Amino acid sequence: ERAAKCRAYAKALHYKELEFQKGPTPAILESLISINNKLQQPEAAAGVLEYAMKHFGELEIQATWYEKLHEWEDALVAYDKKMDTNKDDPELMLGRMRCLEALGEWGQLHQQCCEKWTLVNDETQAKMARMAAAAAWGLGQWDSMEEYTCMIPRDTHDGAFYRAVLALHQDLFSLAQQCIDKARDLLDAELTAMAGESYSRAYGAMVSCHMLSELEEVIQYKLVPERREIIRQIWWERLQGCQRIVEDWQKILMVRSLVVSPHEDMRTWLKYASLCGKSGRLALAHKTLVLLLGVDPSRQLDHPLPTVHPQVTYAYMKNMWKSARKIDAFQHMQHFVQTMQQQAQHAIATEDQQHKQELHKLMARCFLKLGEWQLNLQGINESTIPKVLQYYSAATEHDRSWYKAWHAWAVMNFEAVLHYKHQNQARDEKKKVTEDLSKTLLMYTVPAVQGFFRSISLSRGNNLQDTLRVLTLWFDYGHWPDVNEALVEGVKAIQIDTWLQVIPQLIARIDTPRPLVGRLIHQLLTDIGRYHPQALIYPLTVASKSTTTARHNAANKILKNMCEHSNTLVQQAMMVSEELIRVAILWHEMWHEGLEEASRLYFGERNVKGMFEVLEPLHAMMERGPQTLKETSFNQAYGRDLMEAQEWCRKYMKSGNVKDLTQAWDLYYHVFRRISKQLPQLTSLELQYVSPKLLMCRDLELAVPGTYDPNQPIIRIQSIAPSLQVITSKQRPRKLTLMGSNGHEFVFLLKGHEDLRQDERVMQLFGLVNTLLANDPTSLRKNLSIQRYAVIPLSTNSGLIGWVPHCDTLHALIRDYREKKKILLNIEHRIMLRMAPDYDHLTLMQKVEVFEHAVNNTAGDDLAKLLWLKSPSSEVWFDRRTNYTRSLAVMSMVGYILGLGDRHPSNLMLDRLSGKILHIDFGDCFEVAMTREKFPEKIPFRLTRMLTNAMEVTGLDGNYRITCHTVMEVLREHKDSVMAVLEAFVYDPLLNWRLMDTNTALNKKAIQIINRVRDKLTGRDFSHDDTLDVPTQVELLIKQATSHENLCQCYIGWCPFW
Amino acid sequence: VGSDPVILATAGYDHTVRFWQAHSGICTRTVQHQDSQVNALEVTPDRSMIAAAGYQHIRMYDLNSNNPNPIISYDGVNKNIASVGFHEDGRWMYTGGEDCTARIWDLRSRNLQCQRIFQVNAPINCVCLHPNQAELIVGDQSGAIHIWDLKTDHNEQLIPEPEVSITSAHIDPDASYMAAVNSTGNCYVWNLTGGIGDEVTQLIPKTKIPAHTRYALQCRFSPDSTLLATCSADQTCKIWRTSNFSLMTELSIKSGNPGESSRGWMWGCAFSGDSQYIVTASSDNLARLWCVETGEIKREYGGHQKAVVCLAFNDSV
Repeated sequence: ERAAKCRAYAKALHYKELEFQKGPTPAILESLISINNKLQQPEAAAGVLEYAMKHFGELEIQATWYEKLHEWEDALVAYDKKMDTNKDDPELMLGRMRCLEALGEWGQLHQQCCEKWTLVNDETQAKMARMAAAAAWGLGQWDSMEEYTCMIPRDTHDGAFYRAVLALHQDLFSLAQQCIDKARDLLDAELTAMAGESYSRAYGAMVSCHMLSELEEVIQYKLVPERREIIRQIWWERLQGCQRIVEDWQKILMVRSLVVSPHEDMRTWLKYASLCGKSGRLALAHKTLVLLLGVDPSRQLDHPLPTVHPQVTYAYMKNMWKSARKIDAFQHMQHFVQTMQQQAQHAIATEDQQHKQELHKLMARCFLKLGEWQLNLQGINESTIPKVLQYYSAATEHDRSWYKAWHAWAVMNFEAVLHYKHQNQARDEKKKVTEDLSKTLLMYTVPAVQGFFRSISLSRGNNLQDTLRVLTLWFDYGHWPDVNEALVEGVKAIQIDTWLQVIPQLIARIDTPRPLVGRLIHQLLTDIGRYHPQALIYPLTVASKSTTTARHNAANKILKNMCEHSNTLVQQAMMVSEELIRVAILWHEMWHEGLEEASRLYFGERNVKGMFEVLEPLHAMMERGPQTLKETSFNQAYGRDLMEAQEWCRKYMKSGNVKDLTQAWDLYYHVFRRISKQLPQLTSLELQYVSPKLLMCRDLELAVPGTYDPNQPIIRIQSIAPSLQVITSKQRPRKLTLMGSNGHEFVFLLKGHEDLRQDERVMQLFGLVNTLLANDPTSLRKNLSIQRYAVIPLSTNSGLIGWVPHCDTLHALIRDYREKKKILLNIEHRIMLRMAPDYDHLTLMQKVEVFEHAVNNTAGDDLAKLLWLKSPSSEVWFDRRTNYTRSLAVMSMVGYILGLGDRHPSNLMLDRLSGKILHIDFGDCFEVAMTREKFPEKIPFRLTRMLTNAMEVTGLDGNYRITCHTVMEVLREHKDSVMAVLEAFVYDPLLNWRLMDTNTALNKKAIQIINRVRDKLTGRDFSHDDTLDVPTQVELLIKQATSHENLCQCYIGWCPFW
Repeated sequence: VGSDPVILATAGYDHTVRFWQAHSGICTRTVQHQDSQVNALEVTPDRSMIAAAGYQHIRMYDLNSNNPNPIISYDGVNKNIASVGFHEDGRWMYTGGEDCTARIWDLRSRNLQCQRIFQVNAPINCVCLHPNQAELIVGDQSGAIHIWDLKTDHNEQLIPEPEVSITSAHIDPDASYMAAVNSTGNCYVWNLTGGIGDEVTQLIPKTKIPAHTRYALQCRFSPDSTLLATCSADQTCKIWRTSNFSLMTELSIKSGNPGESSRGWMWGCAFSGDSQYIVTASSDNLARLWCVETGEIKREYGGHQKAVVCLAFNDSV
């Protein structure tokens, strides 16, 4: 019954939205926030009001807009401005007051009511009473309250509520008990009207129902002497648990204030004041603490703070810091700690060993703040470094088992190392210089290593950053005896689990030329071999076949060692990966690319020595002979010609005649044409012809690729499906499908000539970003996540990609719609070329015209429209859309930080059941797409028109922008984690190749990229000199993503008009 | 086709440069301009040839000899050439490139490269030469206007509205006013300080006209100095008077039906000698002759299959 209730709204909204499409009136705009509210979708409705502001300043007192936005502090100082210019206006006065009640400014709300009482007409007076009652309640003026409560009718739920509160002050129980049950039904029947306040009083009825159950808990407290601890516990649990905003919680505590004073209840009121501080209502947070101190608004401003309650003072200090007065805050802290250690050492009689411990914990927190603040005021330099480290190590002592404490100490040492390094690079731009530096770096390196180790063991599960840092120090400096010792020590101490997280980063250094670092890497990998070998066999197998010799040597040494306990798993992994590389690119496809290349080098470039280097591995490949039926059937129809083509090539080698070499090419092009004709005649592959060894595979102990994790039972490769569908790209991926030992099937894209190492580390980054979103409460509340897939490299060319189910590319969905609707698929393109045959060569101005022409003669609604017709009902349509908007904004922001280029309509897809978005292909990363020569990107992410359309109407103001902020806020907070991960691949020795392609040392280049990322994560990504806060930077980006001047410049294939 | 007292020339995306006889609407001749759209057209002061600024070239076709193809090409610059401008003594030609250079070309010499280069930061949308022949006003995409002193090689720069691309700039024959027009749609007007004999040339700002809401594409002063015409993406040419900077006449090509797509942008205008008439370049494939006082459409020039982005107009004795 309630299930079918939202369906009606969801369907009504769809048409109501399409009505806004027809003509945006205030008539639709009003009847759209309302339906969005009943649909319990608050942030999407918030966007409707944003549009209402930005187009219709027509229900505008600027203070009514600030009121509707719940921006009470702006609305108050706007209602001041409007009032002192005009007269007394009984409308503005109530407006002015509503701000003061939602600010919880009872001091003035009671004042301003009594300051104007002849000017209260019987309309104005009726509203007046309700607010001046809570104002009196907030000031414990029960005389004033009762006089105002005698003014509010018993018919209003509000009236009946304030009677319940007044009887409870006066200890009348059965009176108040009735008043509650009557205030319920006068609100039960109230919300049936639904027209007064449809959500801010429906969520605010949950305020009242909470308050009315809490008032029934208060009636229990003042009447049952044994439910003291029990009620207080449910009061405390549903406080760390319960999330209700500042304003609501003023009221919630006011109920409890009847029964418990703040002094008996410090942990509650501090947590409350913590939240007022966290949300940014500082002057309110202050007033709470002031009350708890039993002294001090900052009034005796020159005096010491009172130690009286050490816990309260500490909060006050960080409030003061969070205010403006932060030199002051730093000073009061330095002194507070000095007091605390003396109140420990000397005042400890041995009986107080709980009080010693909690006090020692407080100090650790103070010591951390001191270090944090010192850096904020002074930065990192010669004078601050030893002082902060002192504060940090102090914190280390007082709470030996605190992650934060150990982390901060580690980081400070690490940044001390960096400070001196970066100082020395600065020195060299302009003997004893190195020797002092050696001792300086070592001084801070060993501690940093130790710190990061103790912090790693204090995390466990969440420590990617700390782990990666340990590797930075290891790979950078771990060949100095002292540093090495610390590492060996640490490696022993830390659980082995840790390193799995970091396996690709380690393997990347298998071949380290430094001997001391090499040893420990091999040592470690061997031990990660012993326990959970699954996590190593695929990557080690990749490494063991490597043109770079020292890589493959050292890989095999580990696999040798792994055989002595896991032999037939190693053997299986060896074989399965061999056969997959064979299947990835068949013998003829290898010959195809190798003859494009050799014809470019010889004919198109005049290079026989290059040409010879291309063909020689291919001829030598076949010199081993056919191994599969498909290898023979090739070798049959072509082999004869090729062996003889090589013959003529080697006749030239000793003669030099072009006529010896043209007879070779005459043979080469025979097979080349022949291959090309047969190429789109591979739409399927059969495992019995292509790799028999794989068909044969039954019940292996090798895990299904990238399914191993230690928490969960091993899914092994039970059997491989005998047929591989070949997707017809220019790369031609095979659709490989394995049966798991668990029952379920597992589908992969087996890819030839596609370096998947990049996508691998990118998938890693999403992992972390996923963690941080699961961890930030708001982000969890909204289910913000990245859809990721398995990435299993197999060599430089090849590798497997997890096939995500139920997804179709943007392109596919549009193709299908346009054909179904008999629209020519490529209509904008054809429109554009008809108008301007030279489109790509036009001035920006000229381009914009043609772009605009195309857009204005085509429907932008395709994606929106298809997503509607797809859905089996309207409430499923709605959720899918909520999901869509959210998931797209997640990847907008993350994508932007990563610098993820090339987001054309085949490179993002949509899961047709949830509506969530998926990015594939992480080739173009960092600014790469934008820095290129021909068709550079101007876009920070695709916020293309059909995407926008497919949102709600008011989309960009709604969920999209709000989600954008949230994601970005998470990113900026956790910048260090994100930077650790990126730095890991930017400085990865094997992956530096992506940024020398700006041509069509790298040390220098790498630095740039990372700066660019740091910039983005601090809002210094537009102006060097301004530091933009989140909502500003997001707004700049949406602006940028959306600029026609930008979009018209995109390579046509990217489809700027989609 | 140069022997005729009036020269009216039209180019755009259809790979032709067409010459019209102004008083009839009949097309005199067409000239093949393949492989690019034409960005700008200017007839040389001495009416000997017309220049076609395009993509990575300036091509120059003869007006005196009827029928051949280009006399002079200029190559080897990259990205578009947006503005052409000529010096009166016919030897110097000026260009503005997307390649962020103002280029002075020796027309009476054979080098395929140019005499001087002034490099700025953004692409240059327009170049025009102060009547005193000693200064090049250069307007770029960053929103800067550079006064290039062709004598000192000193540059001076000026930003009316920051971060917004300035699109065209012009300067009245008498040299009392300079106009610049930007992608916001504003028209900025400056007064000019006649310290010309000793080289000063100050600009003292007079007005910002909110000429349009869409991109302003060109501005031009009547030879009279009575009027300032303004062309826009809003499908309009707005003729402003220099006494009030009030609107006098509006020429438009709007649909007169709110559901018709924008039927073409107003890319260019040239006034007649007497300042009685104005010519109009449009994306609807037509050049138009208007009466300036009435806003009546006196003639329509209809030959091009694709859009028109250019005019050149000429009355000289």
